[PDB]
Parts: sequence; structure tokens; C-alpha cells
Amino acid sequence: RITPKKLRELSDLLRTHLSSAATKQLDMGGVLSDLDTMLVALDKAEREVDKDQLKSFNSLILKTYRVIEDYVKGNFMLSIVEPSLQRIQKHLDQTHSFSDIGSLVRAHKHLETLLEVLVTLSQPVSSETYGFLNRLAEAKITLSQQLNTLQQQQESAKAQLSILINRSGSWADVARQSLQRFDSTRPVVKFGTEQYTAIHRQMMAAHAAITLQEVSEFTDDMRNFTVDSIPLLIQLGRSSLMDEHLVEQREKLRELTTIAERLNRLEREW
Repeated sequence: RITPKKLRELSDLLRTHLSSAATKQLDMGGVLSDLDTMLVALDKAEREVDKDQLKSFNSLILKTYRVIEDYVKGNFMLSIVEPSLQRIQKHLDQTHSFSDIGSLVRAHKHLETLLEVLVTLSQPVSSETYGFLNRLAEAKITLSQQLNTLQQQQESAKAQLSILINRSGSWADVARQSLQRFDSTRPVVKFGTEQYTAIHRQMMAAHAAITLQEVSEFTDDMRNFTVDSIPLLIQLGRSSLMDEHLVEQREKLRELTTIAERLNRLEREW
């Protein structure tokens, strides 16, 4: 597990490279090799450190790539480019979820930078350099494509979330209130059949029946709601997404789903 300590240590490395760049002493193989380690770390960290500190670290990384670009505006292949390329190439054979988008975005920026550095460094260009530039570019663009597909799927998922939440307005407040009243006034369930609990058990049935009539006109909608909402919730997951609009919407959808499912189950029980 990535610790606050290790995150600080990685940030100290970035700051060292940044101060180096300011004195025109940037160790290019060093900053690139260190950046790669940080991509692996941040991928992990995000999945499980103050989110505060995680945001600052993503931004320090962006500052560092910015400095690399300015540095180049104004063996390496074998030991620096090649291992990073090979690691990222592994993403291109993996099944992705929405939670991967951030890390694929970062990996793409990383390949772009490797390419930029290699181009500048070689422009006397060898056949071998051209072959590596090809491989790097084919990887980068394959990643771009897989990433675009994933982002489009996410756009569609967010659109469906909005539509579901918006359509739910026809039943949601009345169903929530009706379920609240159920839960607030619910008699104890009795497990026996003794005559002395017959009144309690008739109370159970009568109380259920009030709630079922309040939501009787919504039962189809709530059932069709959950057919759509459950798979979408699984696709959206439970991790921090700080598109904090998205996390708010997601948890609205989850609440609406529990209401619908409770009321769907209650109707089948009675």
C-alpha cells in the first residue's frame, strides 16, 4: 500500500528534478524513469492518502512534464524508453473499466513525452531510432483509441445516469416518504403462530398494505428502473470519482435503487 511517506518521497524527487531544470541541469533519463515509477504508484494510490495530497501529486507530475517540454522545446532507448514502453504496452491487452481512465490519460501523456524527447534527441538518424519511434507511435495511438472508446462509454454511462435520475421524479419522493413511514411505524415481525400474537401479525399485514397502496401506481416504473440502474451502478463502482457531480449523482441513483428494490420485495412478500 502507498503511504503518505512514500508519496512525499516521490514528490521530493519531482521537486529535485524541477529545481534541476531551473539550473539547466535536468537529468532526462532520471526524471523519465522516476515519472514512470510515479505512474505505477499513483495508479495504486487512487484505488485506495488524503485525496488532497493525491490531487497535489497529479498536478506536480503535470508541472514536471511541462518542464520536460520546455526543456526540449529550447541506450536512452534501451534503458529508459524501452522499459516504460513495455510496461504501458501491457495496458493495451487489458479489459478496462471507467476507473482506469485517469491512468490511461497519464500513460498517454507519458508516451507522448517519450516520443517528443526521442524525436528531439535524434534530430545522422539510425534505422533503429526510426523503428523505436514507429513502435512508440503505434503504441501511443493504439492507447489513444482504447482511451477514446472508454471515455465515450463513460459519457454514455453518465448520460444514462442523468436520464434515470430525471425520469425517477414521477415516483421518487412519494416512494421515499412511503418507505420512511413503513420503516418508522413497522410492527415487530413475529415468528410464531401462537394465538396471543395473532393481533400483532394482523398489524404487520395491515401496515404493509398501507405502504403498498401509496406506491401501487409506481410498481412497473420502479421495477423497470432497477433493471437499468443495477448494471449502471456496477459500471460506476464505489471509488472516489471527484467528478463530485458524478459521485453525487451515483449515490442518488444508489438511494433510489434501494427504495425501488425494498418496495419491489415488499409487494412480492404481500
